[PDB]
Amino acid sequence: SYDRAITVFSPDGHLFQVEYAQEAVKKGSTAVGVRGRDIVVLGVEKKSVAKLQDERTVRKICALDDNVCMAFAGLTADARIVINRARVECQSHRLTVEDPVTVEYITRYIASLKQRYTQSNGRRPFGISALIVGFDFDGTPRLYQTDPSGTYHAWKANAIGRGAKSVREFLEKNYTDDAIETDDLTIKLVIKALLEVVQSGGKNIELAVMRRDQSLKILNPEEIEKYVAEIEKEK
Amino acid sequence: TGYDLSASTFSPDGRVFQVEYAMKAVENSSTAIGIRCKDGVVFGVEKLVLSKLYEEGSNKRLFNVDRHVGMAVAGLLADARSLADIAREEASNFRSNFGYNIPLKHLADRVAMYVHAYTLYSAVRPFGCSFMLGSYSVNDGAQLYMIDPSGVSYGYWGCAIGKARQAAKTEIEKLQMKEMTCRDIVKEVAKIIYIVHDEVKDKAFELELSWVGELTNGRHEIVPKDIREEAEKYAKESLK
Amino acid sequence: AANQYDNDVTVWSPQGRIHQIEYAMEAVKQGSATVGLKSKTHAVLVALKRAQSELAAHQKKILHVDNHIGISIAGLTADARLLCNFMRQECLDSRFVFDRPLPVSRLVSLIGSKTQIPTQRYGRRPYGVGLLIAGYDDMGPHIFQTCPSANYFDCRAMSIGARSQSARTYLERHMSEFMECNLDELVKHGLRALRETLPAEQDLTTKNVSIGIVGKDLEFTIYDDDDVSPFLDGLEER
Amino acid sequence: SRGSSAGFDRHITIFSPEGRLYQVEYAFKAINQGGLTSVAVRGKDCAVIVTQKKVPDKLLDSSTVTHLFKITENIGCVMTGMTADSRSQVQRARYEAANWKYKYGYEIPVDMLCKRIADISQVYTQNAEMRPLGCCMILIGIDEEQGPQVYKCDPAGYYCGFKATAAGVKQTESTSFLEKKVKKKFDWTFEQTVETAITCLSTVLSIDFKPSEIEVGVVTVENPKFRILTEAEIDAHLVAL
Amino acid sequence: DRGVNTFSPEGRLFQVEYAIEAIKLGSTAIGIQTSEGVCLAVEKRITSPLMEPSSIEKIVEIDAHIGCAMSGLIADAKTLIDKARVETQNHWFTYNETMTVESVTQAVSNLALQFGEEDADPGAMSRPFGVALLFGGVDEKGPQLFHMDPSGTFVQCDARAIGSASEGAQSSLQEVYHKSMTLKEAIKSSLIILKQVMEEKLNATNIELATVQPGQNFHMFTKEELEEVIKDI
Amino acid sequence: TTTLAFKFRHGVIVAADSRATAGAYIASQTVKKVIEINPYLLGTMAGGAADCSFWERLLARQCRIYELRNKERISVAAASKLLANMVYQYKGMGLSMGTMICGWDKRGPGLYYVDSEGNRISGATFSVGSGSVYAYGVMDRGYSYDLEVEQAYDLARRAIYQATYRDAYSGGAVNLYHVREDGWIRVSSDNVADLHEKYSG
Amino acid sequence: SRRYDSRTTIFSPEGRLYQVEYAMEAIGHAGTCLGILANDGVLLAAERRNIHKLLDEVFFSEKIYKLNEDMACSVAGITSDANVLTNELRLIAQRYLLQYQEPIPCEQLVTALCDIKQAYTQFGGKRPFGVSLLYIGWDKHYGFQLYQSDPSGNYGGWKATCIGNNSAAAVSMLKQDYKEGEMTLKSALALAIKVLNKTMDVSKLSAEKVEIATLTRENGKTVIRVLKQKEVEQLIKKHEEEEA
Amino acid sequence: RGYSFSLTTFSPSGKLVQIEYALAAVAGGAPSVGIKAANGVVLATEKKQKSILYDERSVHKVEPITKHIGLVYSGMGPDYRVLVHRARKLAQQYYLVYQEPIPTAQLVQRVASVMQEYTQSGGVRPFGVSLLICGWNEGRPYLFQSDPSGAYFAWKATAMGKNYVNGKTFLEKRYNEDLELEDAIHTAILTLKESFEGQMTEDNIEVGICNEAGFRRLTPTEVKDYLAAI
Repeated sequence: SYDRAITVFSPDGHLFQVEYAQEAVKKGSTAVGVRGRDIVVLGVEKKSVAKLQDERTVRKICALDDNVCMAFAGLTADARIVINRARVECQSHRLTVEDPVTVEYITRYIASLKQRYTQSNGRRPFGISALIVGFDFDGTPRLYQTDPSGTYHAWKANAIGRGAKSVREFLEKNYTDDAIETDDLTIKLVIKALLEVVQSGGKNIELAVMRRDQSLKILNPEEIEKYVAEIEKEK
Repeated sequence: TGYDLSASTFSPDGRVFQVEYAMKAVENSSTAIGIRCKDGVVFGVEKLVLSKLYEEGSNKRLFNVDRHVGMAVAGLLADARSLADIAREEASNFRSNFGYNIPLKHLADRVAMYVHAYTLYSAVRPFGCSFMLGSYSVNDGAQLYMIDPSGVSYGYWGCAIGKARQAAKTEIEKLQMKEMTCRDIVKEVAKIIYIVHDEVKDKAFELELSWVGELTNGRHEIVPKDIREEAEKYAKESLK
Repeated sequence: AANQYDNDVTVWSPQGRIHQIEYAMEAVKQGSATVGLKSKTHAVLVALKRAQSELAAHQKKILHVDNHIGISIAGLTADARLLCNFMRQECLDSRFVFDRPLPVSRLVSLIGSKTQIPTQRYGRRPYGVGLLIAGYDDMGPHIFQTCPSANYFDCRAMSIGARSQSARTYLERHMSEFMECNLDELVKHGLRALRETLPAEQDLTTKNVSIGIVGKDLEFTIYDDDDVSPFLDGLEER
Repeated sequence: SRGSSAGFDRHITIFSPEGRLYQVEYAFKAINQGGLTSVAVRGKDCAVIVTQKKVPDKLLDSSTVTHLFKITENIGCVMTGMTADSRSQVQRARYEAANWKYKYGYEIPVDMLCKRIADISQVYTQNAEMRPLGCCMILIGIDEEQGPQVYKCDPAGYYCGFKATAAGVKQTESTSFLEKKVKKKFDWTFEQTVETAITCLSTVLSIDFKPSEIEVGVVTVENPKFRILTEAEIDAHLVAL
Repeated sequence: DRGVNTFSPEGRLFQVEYAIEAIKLGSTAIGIQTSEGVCLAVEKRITSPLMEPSSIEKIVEIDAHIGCAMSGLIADAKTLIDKARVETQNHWFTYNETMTVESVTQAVSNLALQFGEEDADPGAMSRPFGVALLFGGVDEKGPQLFHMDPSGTFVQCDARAIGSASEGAQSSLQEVYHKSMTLKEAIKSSLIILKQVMEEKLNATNIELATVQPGQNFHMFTKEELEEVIKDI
Repeated sequence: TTTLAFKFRHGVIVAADSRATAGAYIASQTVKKVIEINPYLLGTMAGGAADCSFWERLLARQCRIYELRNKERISVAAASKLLANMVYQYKGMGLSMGTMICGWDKRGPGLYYVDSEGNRISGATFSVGSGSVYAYGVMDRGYSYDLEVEQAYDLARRAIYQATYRDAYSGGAVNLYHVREDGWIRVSSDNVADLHEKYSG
Repeated sequence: SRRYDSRTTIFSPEGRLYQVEYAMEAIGHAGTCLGILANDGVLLAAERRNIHKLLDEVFFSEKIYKLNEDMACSVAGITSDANVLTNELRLIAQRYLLQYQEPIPCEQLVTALCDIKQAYTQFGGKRPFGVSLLYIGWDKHYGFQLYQSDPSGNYGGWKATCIGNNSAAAVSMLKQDYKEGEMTLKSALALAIKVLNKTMDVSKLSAEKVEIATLTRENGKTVIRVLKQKEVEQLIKKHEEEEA
Repeated sequence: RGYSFSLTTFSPSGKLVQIEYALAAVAGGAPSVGIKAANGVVLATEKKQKSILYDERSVHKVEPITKHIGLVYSGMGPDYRVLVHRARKLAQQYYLVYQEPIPTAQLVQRVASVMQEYTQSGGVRPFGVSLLICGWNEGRPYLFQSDPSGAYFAWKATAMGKNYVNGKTFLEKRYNEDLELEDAIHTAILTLKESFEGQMTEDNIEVGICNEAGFRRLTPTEVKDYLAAI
């Protein structure tokens, strides 16, 4: 019943609560994805450094139903609500039209949801930002990146984590046509892109791949290790 | 620091400032006197006609409510008109509910606790309108009451609210109060209104009267219209 | 610190002032100028329409509400349209239930009780629009200024809007030729009352002037860009 | 943690440092505004009521101005607060009296009426967004079991159960006079109450009243109906001094 | 601070005159009503070149014969574009006909100045919709475009510019339009976008143009049509 | 009413009659009992003349909202499914309808059957209506998937010709539709009498 | 009024949440109760309030709360709030049973509580639940497992993490001592009294001023023991001699 | 109407500012002792009014919760009366659903549950009454104390109100685990006798015991009786 208008226009058209959510996604993990023309691939910042973690419940890589899956970046507990409501309405859109639900529609639902929390009475618009990847009825490995202002863009790298302005300018530099193959050059580009920032994949990185509406497979320390090795060998 | 601006906050000496700021908000508005006598209550309201563009009765300030009680109001006409129409709804619920025609003491206590219970919350402002009632049933006596924005309601004889109530209370006190038969005091009301109006500057004192009496049998009329050319002949008692 | 009467349709300035619903009266002083008046037979409305663009319909002011109870807004426009969907809808509701024309006085009084509620309660701005409603009920064709302070006026020949005080002081000293002066010579007498609020250089063109006529044996009729051209005369050089 | 205020201590009914929520004693100072002053008399068989009442200008109707309200056929009351907040409080007390008689059979006895209006005054001074309304309810009444009683709930909700305590203006001088004039007879029968009831007023504020300005409301064990007295019988009561 | 339903010591609301800002922020869109259609264009301001430019929706078709062109705080319009199309098919449903443009523009602009802190159920709005847009549409009256504000004020327009280029492009558009389409208003409007140019010489990747012509329903232009026009300048 | 629809290797024929009874007195001899919700799908009506007209009218609204909202042609299973949702959540309220939802989409010829009880089944062929089982008989004698266009048209004309000849609550005219990968077209507005003289019975 | 609200649900200009990280500093004032899992079951190891005689009997303590037959939880921070929420989450556990006839695999429960506690920090204008409580449990799906949550909302599998003060005595030392493969729960008790033997002002670490509780099983059903008195006087003389 | 925002909040130190102020308002309250004893408890308190003017049989501080559970306070006056109202209502919900008098522990669960949401939930300030509980509940008596935070602890003896450090230290000195009947009353009387501000009047103290037959207030002829036996 709390009805104070929080998200209000200040002077010079600046909607301060949303830009405060922009630092709130600037102070998270370092998520990254590549649309690799037959495959899609993610990667964020490993964990920290497991030591005493459980790797099963440190998942920045989340699955929506089977094909679309997202990597949030920021506040890591307001995200899980958006995961749950994405899964719920995604099952409702399996109820009505009965498709392998298109990635455009669910990312419009996420962006419309966060924009509906930039409007309602006193509820602090989210500090998350997504990487909605996936497929559709005919291949088309579309990636989407949302925003706490509820603006989604259909771009192809969108490194939107914490130290990821360097990663997206690197991915601006080093993604033209060399990653059109099956998986190896794409995943090599991702693990090269996150090994720009931190350190070896035996403690830090973790990834996930998705191939043609089957087999959302994560990569155990093995995958990350291999990737790192390949990257080092190439460089 | 800043114990003002909210009706739910007291002063450090117990004085809710949103009420006394509403009280001066009727002290910057014109007078409306009401004089009780044995055959009923006579109202008279000062008018402060701004331009020639407003016609006669541009804003009613002698409303009526229940076909016998009246509404000489003082302050903001929006707020006074609001509680006038819910007083109409209140006597509507009494006559519909209990059948018997509403005695005025219960209506003044009811509207009084309405406008009082409306000054206990920071989610509302107080009203900015003093106003008075008045009627008589065949066995009631000429009951009139007056209600502040604080919500207190007193029975009076000759109460006067408005800007020049500091002047107006003196002549009503020196007028013989109890035993005259209301027609003369309709005439005598103009003497009070012409004394308390101390300008000629663009306000024109174009007054207005209404009463309830044995010439009315528990009703209201703007005067009928003849004392407006008979009590107008009490000029030069304010010019000499 | 500076002005603690800014959290403020609940508060009172210490003299008498409610401190922003008179400031809504400022917010209709800022709006565009208009003028309505009444005869013994039929009341008229005249409005000049501001063109703050390339060119436009110039944000059409006078509105059809009714079945002879027409209005003339000034101030905000979306809030005006909300208030005339209210006034419109319950005027049609009085067409529905009682099956008579809703009288103009009860119309303007109950909107005077509808725009009075947000002046009362908390965190709700007043309806910042100054209506200049005009209609022909059973007796003579009334005309009501109402205000965002919820205090209407049973007036004749009122002008509200930007520098409309000069139009009033023309129109105050020309009341003697009202209660006569039929439609052809009445609306000329209103346009030369409107042709003082203009910045001393400008024709009442056919573009910006939209008027409305209501009264005996005629519907509230809107004269737009074309139909105002048979009303033509004056100089005033004003 | 004494002057380290948590902001709105003197604005909202919340706890300041060292306790002492700064609204109820700001509401206690509200009941001294103007001041028309009641004293409570207890009789081993008659709870008399006294208060002073001043008309300003001989233009008020003196019958209509009063404090002296009647709750029911057995309970009277008198209140000395700000008279705006008085009738909002006495109407709820009439409401809970008639609601008690409709809901639980017998007519309400005087104590838990004052408990109940003390409790709604508590929920005024517990929740925010409402001011604790400044009037205290000296209210008397007789039940079948015990003697006549008298009570006063404050604007904080602390009803006590008094032998005879009246609060208005000059509360301390009055209760000092009554304390000095009750230790003579702790049994305290005094049905006539001629040297106690009015003399508290005439010894506190020294007017030695004519029978106009004083309102007296008695209840007796022989006649439990609440009676407001007139200038005849209070005039005999005054010439008995 | 102060709340949303308060008037400013200038004369207006706070949140409305603050909602006129964040229209200077955001991309620029223009529209020209002609005698045989209405053309809309927007330079949707792509940030990076690593990416896909044909999913920044700034020309959105309300119905087959109403297309809008928003700017400013993008994606705040989607609730009132949703109300525009739901109201459109409600009109066609209950009345079995087409619409005007002042009925959709009448219906959307009622939702602009409709907010508040303490009101009915919390599905209401807190801030005003900080998105200025204009409905290019064809009617049985004529082709026309209705420029809205965030204040709920909507006006008839035949040549209107929004966005950051609301002064220089509007003053340039003030002197170059009087007559009719005859195929060259769409080529003398991207010329105004050619003067506006921020990052790139207005190729068929960074501007979206769509016309609404009375013969057809609408035409969101594809790439080879756009670069067919850009080759002619 | 006697509608009929059957798919084959060129789209699907949807045919229907044109009478509308009122118990025993009959209102019209020319009723458009095929709703054209867009130029890619159709939809029929089989009783409760305001119920079926309102719910395929409202289906046309909802499917047009889907066209605007997700910028794609609606799949036919979506339209039949949401129809079955709304008239399912008015089940038991005396609602009585029944329809084909035919139309080409990106997977197939379509032809779902949705009624008041909420069956919502796919099909190869159907004929819903008052009598209508007559249509079943004659249609299922001459139906094969390997038909060309012309004897499919004659299969529909003879099919609901006999289904309007034998039944009482049917007749009037016959309109016929053959939707495929361009949208519906109209191929007939013939009445029963010209079919009777055309085919000698 | 908008002058009066504390405005809890506001992002900082640095992007963080003011009322949330004030709860994180509320944990460091009062908080103990590490938890160790093994190949065998899981234990809490806890501290009471002070030395103050004047305490007759706790059935369970004010620290370890029973939730199902196979789960338990321990509590840091403000003890008035968490009591409420643990009864709240206890309701959640039982209604999963009512919906599924399963003993509620504990990650479902931690997810549910973290969703409602996130809902109190999301909107409503209220203060967040100032408790970083943690959970132990078992399901047939996974092994013995403990989860740990905080007033922000996120959580995790936190195999040996302690909460409250001294994060280094309790817990950085644990991430140099815990053998992740095998642990052999008696030696987990030994490591627990090692860490609590370092994080205390006193050597009197008997069950007057400690509260250790284990979760084990026999033949399938889980057993939650609160480790009654004399077992603590056993383990406190298990040094005899040195620990560091 | 209403606020729907919590006025109790976290300090930048990381603690509740309103609750420590509530314990200050408790600590400025009237002193009250409570002694758990081997068969039954005693909960004494101090009723000093302003003058010798009031009815000391009118208001109570010992008052039961409907079966065998009395509760005595120290601090704010009428917030206590609200907690008695809520406590009696919760005990009668429990009695109408489970058909036994409520266990004391569960009543302290629910009273501490209702005192928690006044540390939250819309403009309400916390109560500032740390009342303490008694009760016989089967076999052995219980005793508790619900702080205005919402915590609760069971023990053998306590004090509260003014100078309660002297009460806790003094009861820590003189307590035995078998000390059972009227000797507890004795030391309770000489815990209030420690300060009292003077002369130890029987009308200014009242005690309540839970002697395995329901909580009952003590008549004023019984306290003065042991005040004669000092």
